[PDB]
Amino acid sequence: GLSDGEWQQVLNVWGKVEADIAGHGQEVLIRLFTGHPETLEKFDKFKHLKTEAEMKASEDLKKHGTVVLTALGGILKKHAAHEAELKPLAQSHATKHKIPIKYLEFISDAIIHVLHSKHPGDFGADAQGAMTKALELFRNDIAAKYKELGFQG
Amino acid sequence: GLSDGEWQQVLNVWGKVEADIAGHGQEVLIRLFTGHPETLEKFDKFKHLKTEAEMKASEDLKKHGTVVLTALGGILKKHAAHEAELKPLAQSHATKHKIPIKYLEFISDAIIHVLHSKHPGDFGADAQGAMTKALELFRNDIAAKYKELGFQG
Ligand code: HEM
Ligand code: HEM
Ligand SMILES: [O]
Ligand SMILES: [O]
Ligand SMILES: [Zn+2]
Ligand SMILES: [Zn+2]
Ligand SMILES: [Zn+2]
Ligand SMILES: [Zn+2]
Ligand SMILES: [Zn+2]
Repeated sequence: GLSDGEWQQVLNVWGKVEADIAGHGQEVLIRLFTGHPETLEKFDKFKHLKTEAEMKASEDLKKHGTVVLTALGGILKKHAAHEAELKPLAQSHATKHKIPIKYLEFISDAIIHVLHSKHPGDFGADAQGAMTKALELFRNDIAAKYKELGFQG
Repeated sequence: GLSDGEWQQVLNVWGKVEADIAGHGQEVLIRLFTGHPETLEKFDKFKHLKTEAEMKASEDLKKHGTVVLTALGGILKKHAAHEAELKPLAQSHATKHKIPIKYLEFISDAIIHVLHSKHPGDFGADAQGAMTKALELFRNDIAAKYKELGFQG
């Protein structure tokens, strides 16, 4: 995994990419296509491009480069944001409050029953099934953080 | 995982929880503490509370319940948002263009070499190690979506 600090280094480095996204995008696809010519074969738009000079002159290659780095930036920002909520809760619950992972299942069951009780209009058998799965996914993600911090279970 | 429909049921339910004029956080913790007395022992603030009346009378238990539901809401929203940016890329790259994970590794290496080239001062061995790990995490998350769609690495 990455620490708090490492995710912030990644987002700071991505700040630099985003500052010249056109140039960064072009150079990434030129590097990909010159380093690994086989990757060209996936692209109807580009598979006939032979040289770095031909690639630097391609307006469509520059546009596609921007699209790739924009999408990757969005995915890394959302990954980092999830980790940023997750890690502090795992860290406090595992190292300070000393909560075993199994207790997260008990509070998950309690949250489901209180939602059902208080909001039955908003929370049917479908919503309850979906919420049960969502809280299991949450527990799996905290459990992964627990493992990194030296707790299994 | 959850379908797009299931995630929206969960996020819609959580919209209502966040709206709650009367916090149901207290009732969650009372239900947790009455069903699992072991969990009560982990709270220095509350482990002495014996009766539902003592629990219902606790100012700090009411406050803490709200804190729990706010944090869980935020973590589920960011989990859903990560899946939502991941899934469309996995969909197109797995089922239509059939991009192998090794080609995602090639573009990952290409991004690293362009960053090194353009930012020799701005991007040291630590920043490079952090970025290399972040792109591997991205590839692992896409690979997991590939598996769900029936496309191999
Ligand atoms: C960080 C890695 C990658 C990102 C973020 C990314 C992102 C995108 C995005 C946002 C699109 C446009 C929407 C779509 O059709 O799905 C796209 C299209 C495409 N990607 Fe990727 N991609 C990546 C890696 C790759 C690699 C390594 C290849 C091939 C070796 C590839 C081949 C394609 C192709 C063929 C298209 C369709 C292009 C067209 O419109 O003609 N992608 N990619
Ligand atoms: C959905 C599950 C949970 C969420 C979202 C959650 C959230 C929080 C938050 C936001 C805090 C305050 C900041 C912090 O120390 O991290 C906190 C504190 C705490 N949590 Fe949890 N928690 C959860 C489950 C549990 C469970 C199951 C236990 C115990 C059985 C527990 C015990 C504690 C304790 C002892 C504290 C310190 C309370 C204080 O004295 O102020 N948590 N929790
Ligand atoms: O791409
Ligand atoms: O908590
Ligand atoms: Zn991710
Ligand atoms: Zn409520
Ligand atoms: Zn309510
Ligand atoms: Zn119990
Ligand atoms: Zn998660």
